[PDB]
Amino acid sequence: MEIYPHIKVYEGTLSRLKPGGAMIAVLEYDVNELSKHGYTNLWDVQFKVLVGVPHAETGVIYDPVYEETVKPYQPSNNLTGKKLYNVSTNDMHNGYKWSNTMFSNSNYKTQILLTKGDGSGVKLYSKAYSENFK
Repeated sequence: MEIYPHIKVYEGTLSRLKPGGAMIAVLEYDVNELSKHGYTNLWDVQFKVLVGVPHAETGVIYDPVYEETVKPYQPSNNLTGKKLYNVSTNDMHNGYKWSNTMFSNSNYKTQILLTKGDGSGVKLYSKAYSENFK
């Protein structure tokens, strides 16, 4: 008899930061680095998506023109010492708020803030990104 090994087919949508659709950020952090900044339960986290202009010295968008709270999708399987979070804005259901704002002004950037579930904790920022995470 012919052999059919177990094959998982990965399907889905990887990261997108483009006009006309939700931001999809498939982000991987280091567990050792999260644990160090006080992240004990990697499950207990909230994300804010910040749209605006970053501060020239710190890189933080302190006065976002738009913010959005996102409950991530968390893949069950992770590379050793890594932690994936899939952070996707609610554009499809909210009037395309994130994309319309982000791309209403070519100076604007999108920055992703990780905190604990209730907003506390050390604030862990992504780079303030341009289109296509540049």
